[PDB]
Amino acid sequence: DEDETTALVCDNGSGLVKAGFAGDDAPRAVFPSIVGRPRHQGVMVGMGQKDSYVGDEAQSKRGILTLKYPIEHGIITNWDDMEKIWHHTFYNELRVAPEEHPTLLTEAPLNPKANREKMTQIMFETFNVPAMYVAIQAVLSLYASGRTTGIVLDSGDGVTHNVPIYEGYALPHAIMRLDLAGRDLTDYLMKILTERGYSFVTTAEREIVRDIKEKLCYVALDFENEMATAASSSSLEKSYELPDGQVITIGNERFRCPETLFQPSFIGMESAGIHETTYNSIMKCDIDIRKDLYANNVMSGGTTMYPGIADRMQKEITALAPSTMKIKIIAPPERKYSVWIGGSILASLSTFQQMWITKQEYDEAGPSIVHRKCF
Amino acid sequence: DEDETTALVCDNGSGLVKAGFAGDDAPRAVFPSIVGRPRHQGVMVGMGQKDSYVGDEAQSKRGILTLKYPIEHGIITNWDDMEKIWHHTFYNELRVAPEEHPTLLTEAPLNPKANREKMTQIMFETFNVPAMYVAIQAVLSLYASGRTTGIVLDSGDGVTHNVPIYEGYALPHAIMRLDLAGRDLTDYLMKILTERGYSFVTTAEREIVRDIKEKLCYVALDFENEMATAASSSSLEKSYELPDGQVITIGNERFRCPETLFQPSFIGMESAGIHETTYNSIMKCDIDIRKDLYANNVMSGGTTMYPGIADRMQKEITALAPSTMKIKIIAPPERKYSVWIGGSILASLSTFQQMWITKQEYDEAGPSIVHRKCF
Amino acid sequence: DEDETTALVCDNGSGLVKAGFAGDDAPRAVFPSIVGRPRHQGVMVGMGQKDSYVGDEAQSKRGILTLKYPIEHGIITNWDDMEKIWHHTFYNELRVAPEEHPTLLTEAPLNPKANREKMTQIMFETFNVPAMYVAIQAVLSLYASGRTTGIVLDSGDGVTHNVPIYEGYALPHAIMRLDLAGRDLTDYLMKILTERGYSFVTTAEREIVRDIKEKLCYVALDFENEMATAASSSSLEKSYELPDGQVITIGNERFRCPETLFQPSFIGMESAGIHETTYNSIMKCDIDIRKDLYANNVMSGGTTMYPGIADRMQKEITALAPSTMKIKIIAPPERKYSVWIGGSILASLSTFQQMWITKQEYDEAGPSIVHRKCF
Amino acid sequence: DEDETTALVCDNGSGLVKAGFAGDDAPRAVFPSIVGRPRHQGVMVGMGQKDSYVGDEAQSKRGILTLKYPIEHGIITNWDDMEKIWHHTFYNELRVAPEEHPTLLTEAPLNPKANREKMTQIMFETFNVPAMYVAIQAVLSLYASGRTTGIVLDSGDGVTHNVPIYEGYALPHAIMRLDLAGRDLTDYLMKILTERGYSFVTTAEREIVRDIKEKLCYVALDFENEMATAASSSSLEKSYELPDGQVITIGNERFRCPETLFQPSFIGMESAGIHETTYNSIMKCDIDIRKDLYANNVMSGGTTMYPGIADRMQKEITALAPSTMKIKIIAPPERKYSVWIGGSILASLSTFQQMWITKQEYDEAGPSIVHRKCF
Amino acid sequence: DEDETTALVCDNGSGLVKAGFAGDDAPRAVFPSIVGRPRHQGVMVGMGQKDSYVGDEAQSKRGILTLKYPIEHGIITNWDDMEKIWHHTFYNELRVAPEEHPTLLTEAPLNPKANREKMTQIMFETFNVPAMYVAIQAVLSLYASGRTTGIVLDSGDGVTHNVPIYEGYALPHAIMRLDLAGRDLTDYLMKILTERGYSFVTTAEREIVRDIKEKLCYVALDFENEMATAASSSSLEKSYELPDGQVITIGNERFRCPETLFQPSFIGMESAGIHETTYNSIMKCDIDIRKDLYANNVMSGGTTMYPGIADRMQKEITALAPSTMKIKIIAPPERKYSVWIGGSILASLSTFQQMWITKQEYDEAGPSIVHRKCF
Ligand SMILES: Nc1ncnc2c1ncn2[C@@H]1O[C@H](COP(=O)(O)OP(=O)(O)O)[C@@H](O)[C@H]1O
Ligand SMILES: Nc1ncnc2c1ncn2[C@@H]1O[C@H](COP(=O)(O)OP(=O)(O)O)[C@@H](O)[C@H]1O
Ligand SMILES: Nc1ncnc2c1ncn2[C@@H]1O[C@H](COP(=O)(O)OP(=O)(O)O)[C@@H](O)[C@H]1O
Ligand SMILES: Nc1ncnc2c1ncn2[C@@H]1O[C@H](COP(=O)(O)OP(=O)(O)O)[C@@H](O)[C@H]1O
Ligand SMILES: Nc1ncnc2c1ncn2[C@@H]1O[C@H](COP(=O)(O)OP(=O)(O)O)[C@@H](O)[C@H]1O
Ligand SMILES: [Mg+2]
Ligand SMILES: [Mg+2]
Ligand SMILES: [Mg+2]
Ligand SMILES: [Mg+2]
Ligand SMILES: [Mg+2]
Repeated sequence: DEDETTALVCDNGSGLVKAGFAGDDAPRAVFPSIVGRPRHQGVMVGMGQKDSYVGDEAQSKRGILTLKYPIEHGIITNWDDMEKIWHHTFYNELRVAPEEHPTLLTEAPLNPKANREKMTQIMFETFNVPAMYVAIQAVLSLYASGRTTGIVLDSGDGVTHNVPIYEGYALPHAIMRLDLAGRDLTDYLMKILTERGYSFVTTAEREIVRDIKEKLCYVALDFENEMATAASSSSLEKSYELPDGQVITIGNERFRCPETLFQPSFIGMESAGIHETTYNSIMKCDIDIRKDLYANNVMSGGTTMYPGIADRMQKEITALAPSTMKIKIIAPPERKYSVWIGGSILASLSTFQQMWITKQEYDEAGPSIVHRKCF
Repeated sequence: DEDETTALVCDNGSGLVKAGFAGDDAPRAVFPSIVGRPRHQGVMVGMGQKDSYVGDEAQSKRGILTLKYPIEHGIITNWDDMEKIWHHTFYNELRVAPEEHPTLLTEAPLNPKANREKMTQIMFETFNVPAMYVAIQAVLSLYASGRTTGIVLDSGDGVTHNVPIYEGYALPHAIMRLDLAGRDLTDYLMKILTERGYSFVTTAEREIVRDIKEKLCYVALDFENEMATAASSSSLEKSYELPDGQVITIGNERFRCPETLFQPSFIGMESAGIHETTYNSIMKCDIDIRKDLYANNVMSGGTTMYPGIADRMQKEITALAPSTMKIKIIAPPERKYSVWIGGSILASLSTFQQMWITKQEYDEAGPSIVHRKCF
Repeated sequence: DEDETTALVCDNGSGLVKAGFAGDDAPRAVFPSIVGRPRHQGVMVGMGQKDSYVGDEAQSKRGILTLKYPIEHGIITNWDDMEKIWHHTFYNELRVAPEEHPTLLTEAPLNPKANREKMTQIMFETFNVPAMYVAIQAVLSLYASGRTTGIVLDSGDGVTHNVPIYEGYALPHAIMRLDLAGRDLTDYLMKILTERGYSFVTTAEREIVRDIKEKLCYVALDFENEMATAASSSSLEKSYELPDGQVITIGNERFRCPETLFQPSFIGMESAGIHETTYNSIMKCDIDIRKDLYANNVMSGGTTMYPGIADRMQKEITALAPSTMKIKIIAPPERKYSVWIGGSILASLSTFQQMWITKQEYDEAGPSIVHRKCF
Repeated sequence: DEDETTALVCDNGSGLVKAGFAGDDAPRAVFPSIVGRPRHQGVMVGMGQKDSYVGDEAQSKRGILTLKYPIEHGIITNWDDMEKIWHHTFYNELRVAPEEHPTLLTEAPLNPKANREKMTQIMFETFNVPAMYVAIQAVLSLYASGRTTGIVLDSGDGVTHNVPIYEGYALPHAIMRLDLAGRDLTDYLMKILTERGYSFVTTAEREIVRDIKEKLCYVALDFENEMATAASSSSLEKSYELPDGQVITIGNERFRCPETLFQPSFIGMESAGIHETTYNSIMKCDIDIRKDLYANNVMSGGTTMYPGIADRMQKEITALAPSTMKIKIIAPPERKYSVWIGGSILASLSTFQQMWITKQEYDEAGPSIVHRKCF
Repeated sequence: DEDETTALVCDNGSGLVKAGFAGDDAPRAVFPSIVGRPRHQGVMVGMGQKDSYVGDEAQSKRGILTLKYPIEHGIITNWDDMEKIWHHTFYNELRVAPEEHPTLLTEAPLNPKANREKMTQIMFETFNVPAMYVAIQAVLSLYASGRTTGIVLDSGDGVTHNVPIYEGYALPHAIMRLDLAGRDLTDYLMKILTERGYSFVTTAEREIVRDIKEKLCYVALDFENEMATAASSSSLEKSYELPDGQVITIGNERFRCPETLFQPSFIGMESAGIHETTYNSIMKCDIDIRKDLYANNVMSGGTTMYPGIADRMQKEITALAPSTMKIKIIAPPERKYSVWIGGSILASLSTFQQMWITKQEYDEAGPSIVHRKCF
């Protein structure tokens, strides 16, 4: 802390929560965010008569308690129950009071106005923040790696982004709030397993099936060929183990799951497509300036990690876009941390002290002000 | 038969088997499907030294022989032993060879892939089907009553469906394979009887307790009030008789049994709820097109018959769904026969001859093909 | 005999012996089985210096020689001395060698294992049986009258049975080896006579008092009333004559003697009761299947003949068992012959030739084998 | 007693009664529970003209008086006559009035509702309990040994349990009220002795044959091999002595008796099987959480003591359950006392004072309330 | 007498009569019971012209008057003539009127019903008994010596008993009315004397020969050896004197006479045997309870006194009965008085006043009532 407090940073992405102090490599503490209640009554009293919350222990005990995601698609529907997640985050992982160290809140772009004003009140009023700013998901990634120019994609468990940013300026013509996420992607996985005869349907049950994809999955550069080849032989079949109960085998569904990200045709919505999506945003920008963006494409966030993301993405973007154009995915191994890390850099980079807002100003001004001055 | 054979239809639901010829009102022969063996040895020889199978006679003699359901949750685990059920159905009830008259097989949606390919081989190879198609449970109901547009629910002894179908098209976003059934519902009944001091636990024993619910049961429009009122007085108590052994009385447990269908909270799983379930499927459809579905809701199948199913279902759907919306259950007195009857209409409706598959094509193509072209 | 020998059948019940050839109405020769020695020495030599055995002549000469029952409660304690009974039976009544014509042995169920294995050796080794099978008392009755389904009671001079048999199968949950018999019943008679001032105590003496009951006795539908009414007047008193010595009169003890069969309370053991006993066996059967047994109750054997057995048995079974249930005693006038006759039917009913066992197989296998394959 | 009374605990299992004060090692007084009347009249008057009850002295004098078990399968059919057992227990063994020291009642789970409400009235009204709670058999075991997590089996003389409990919570999906017990197991023993030629049939007679098994019996890890080996030689035969009358020898039936517990196939019911039974309960639990239960299996109660219970149980559970899974029986030498001891811990563990119920509350509320708040 | 009369007790065994007042050591007056008439006419008149009766004087004058035993085997055949015996007993030995002091009648168990009802009338009507009870021979012995538990044998001049009694209760399964007595035993003596050339045959003649056995006799532990040894030498021969007429010598027949009691093989009836008899009664009792009876065997009555009764009885009971069992004869030197003395104790032991019956009750009720309430 010293004479002047460090900059506390909190990710609050959608399902995964990242927290910590001023610009520091890797977040101080990471844990999934859930806060449900136990399914039914237990005979014992006073030994286990206490609620399981905020992942971690609650996360470990999946079977007894149903887990609920407080926020969907980067939108907080739960609100009040969610606040405890921050409550747990501040005391424990950080073990610091909200009023002392300034914290950077992170909010997904193009979401209801209410979420940002109300979020401020919860943190600002209940926690009397010493200094705070509602951050934008896509911008922070740029601060980290990828220099200061390019297009960033941060598909997550609830929300995905594709915002074009040139130099110190970013054009708002094609932000692209696609209704896709690793979470719902997981659901598709649950439905397809029926193919293998496995059935999963519950909050904890979903948790177990979730990650299976992380461990097992291929983007497949030529997709079409993959189904015809994988179906032909075991090759990519391999195996995985399901906790105690059984041993599951991820047939050729192992590579088809990732495609919905690329073309929701399988899921059922033709609204967007990753190779088709990244392209539209870049087109709705100055025709003269796109070269800097084509070669500055950087993928950071969830699903980005997915095995071979850059590979399929790379070939497709080239197909639709004109030749003689240099296109790169600049996908870093440290990706997925852009939101917290990049944000941390901005927070404790001094000379940027004025942008942060605190007590007094907000009290004299309407909740609209906190939302104002943000972009 | 004539110059060209009629269309033989076979339900093969899960526990109840329906069979017959081309689109004919009501199925030709109905009987429960079981095929277990006698519990122990009998001294007599040659007079009773023959196995009791395929319900009917086997069904009548419940005490001496344990009955097993060859398929659970619309999933065939037994496979080979089950085939005799069809064997008995073909010779006796229909008394027609499998090679001559074309038959429509019925299969529950979102089940293991293996069931459909393997089922084909058994019927296709062992019976050399002249023509056949693996049907879908939910679709056939629409063909019968309810016009050509709406949402159908066919809760059965093993599997339940809630698939939204608009016009000649159906959206696959929320089929809903709930893990509920009249059968397991029966088990709950067996456990609650302990309340009255009655104990039942065996295949035949379950059979007797099974149907008791059919004879005695109320959905209860306001449930909460029912326990408080029914417990207060005898009113709904009435009575029932148990074969020779005693006379049982279905206390206030008479109306509580049906609720688990509505809210498995009592059974112990919070995954689904009828009023909550039907709603989710409709929501996961085009926001603009839902009105046709709200007013075209039709319930056909087991448990649907349950006294007052439409009543409780009706009021609850209206509560969660927005006002000014017209919702109906279009529950027909002939329901439960949609699978066979509706199917029969499709089978012998001509101009649909090409969809049916037969010998030669399958032999030249992999078992995958029979599974293919189906949806 | 012809090219292939007929089926010789031997009852060997407990005190009464029945023998004969293949399924023939009524047994070839009947006589009580005893084989004791003369009480003391006679002066004459060579004219009467020969032992009196195997009833008949020995039976006629009761005073000079004490008679012993080789088997008690269907259990052979004497063993070796008993074999002569068969010896006499084979040569004389049947006048056929044991090695030629195949014979069916009869054994009481739930008795020591030794009796059946040892019995085989005596007949199998000493007599080299051409073919034989150790039969079960209760089963044979079913073959005769009573169809193929029901419960049979064969109370005898040593052993009684109550085995429930459904169709070609019989459940072993409640065979019921009650420790009751007409013989010991006789003893009760001897003790009660003291009431009338008559004293009997010896093997021959017991023989005379035995049968008296057969000639004089009433089951009494309302028992309680009988003692109060019979004591009031002579009515049922009537009379009987005792060979030469005196003329006895069977007071009201005439109807009380049969009750001990129904309730050994008088004899002194509360273990079983006929009305209470038949009921327990049926209850320990499938709850669903009991109706066939209630209406198929058939009494065959000793004491069954007793005057009015069906009458008292009839009303009582109805009292404890639930109403609306049809119960019958199906007591045939030819009863008591079920063991031999029914058995004879099974023996010479062909197509049942494989079950019979003979020389060679037993020699190569242990005595346990003869016991095995039996049930 | 002091200023505040200690916690009196009463087992009331089914045949064996345990009683005592607040959480104390081993129960204060143990004795079997029976309360029958003498078989017949004795000439002497005023010296022995007094009834023999509540085991102990009554138990010692088995021949003269028939003993009846007031409760079967954890179900009280006798009710009123049974109350004296508690009457004897309170005065004598404890020698304390029911109104002063609070007592914990023990009731078998999944039994008629009436037993728990009526039991309360008898103790609550007739004894005006200062404080009481109707306990659950399975839960208490957990409190003692086995930590706070696992699956417990407490097979007894009338009722058996297999309830899965995780942490301070227990799932009710598979409690498993198997219709098995040490008592009925004894009956099987009585029927098989006929093999050795020994006959037993009466309340006292049963008592003598009962315990014989305790003294002589083997679970047999490979069963099949045991019959083939034991029959081959005397080895396991050994010997036992029957009071005065004779000396019995427990042939190879010594190890077969325990199997019916494992597979009632011998008894005649295929409803359950120990290795098959423990498995089903664990399966009907969260798929993710079962590891804690597999390694936390603890057997406490009757028949559990049976020689080698853990051995056979151990290998079989491992066979059907998937590999790589750690399974233990955590069978303690002090087992069988879990019901009383574990219960005593809960009773006198303070901070659990509110759960106990007393006078006033029950009087103002219906008997349903005492049943309510229990689980 | 005082304000309330003492309890008069009358043995009336069979040949010997015992009489007296309330529980007093040793009977007040003892004398054999006979009442015959003089053989022929005497010339003298008025000096000896009076009948000789009721033993004593009549007994002294054996030659002139033939003596008749009014009762045989504990059965009164004479009836009317016998009453004078009581007539003489009441006036003379007791010198008290029958109406004043209450008296206890003694009756042998398992005798004709008539003897007990008719006996009541004679005493009750002719004597108007102030209070009376028909006692049982065997029970009274227990009251005296031998505690309250055991088996008693009271072989007498006409009747013998072997009734097992446990605690205040006695089981009726094997009372054992053996047809043996010291009297008939005497006859055997008369016949064997022919061996020595002595002839005796008349009522008085029998009296003289009777007692000779009392004075001279050995039970002989090894019997067989005794004939072989005694015949070898004079040893046991010794001598006796016959009144005036001659001096007889009891050769080796001295020890053989007692054996018939043990085995009537010599007399001619194989019905019973002392060592074999005591054993059967104990066996026909609860198998579990026999130990108390084996060690509580007590012999009281006639022939019991016989020299060495306990010796032979002791070794033999041990031979047939299983080892490790403690058996005793608890034969008291005061035995033979159990019937009167033991009875007297019961009579004047107060609190047992209700059992006694008197005038009024019997008059209003049938003679059957006096017989009723007795056991
Ligand atoms: N290495 C990985 N492989 C596959 N999927 C991943 C991987 N890492 C994260 N994910 C998925 O990314 C989603 C969350 O992404 P992310 O954007 O990083 O979190 P947040 O939005 O909370 O900041 C989840 O559905 C998760 O399963
Ligand atoms: N009229 C009825 N009332 C209550 N339950 C019924 C009724 N008819 C059928 N059921 C229940 O419905 C289930 C089988 O339903 P169904 O779907 O019609 O058969 P299937 O799946 O074999 O085609 C059973 O559990 C049965 O008990
Ligand atoms: N007609 C009858 N009336 C009374 N008792 C009879 C009659 N017939 C046979 N009994 C009795 O039945 C007993 C023998 O019965 P049974 O079973 O027929 O013979 P077994 O066991 O030798 O085959 C005897 O005690 C006999 O006295
Ligand atoms: N050590 C033992 N060996 C074999 N059986 C035993 C042993 N201990 C108890 N049993 C049996 O367990 C049964 C009673 O068990 P338990 O559950 O402990 O009593 P309760 O149900 O009354 O609490 C009886 O059938 C008894 O014979
Ligand atoms: N001391 C004795 N020695 C041998 N025999 C005796 C003795 N005392 C009595 N007896 C015989 O016992 C018989 C009468 O026995 P008891 O039972 O005592 O008399 P009661 O039946 O009249 O009561 C007579 O035959 C008598 O001779
Ligand atoms: Mg993110
Ligand atoms: Mg169906
Ligand atoms: Mg018979
Ligand atoms: Mg217990
Ligand atoms: Mg006497």
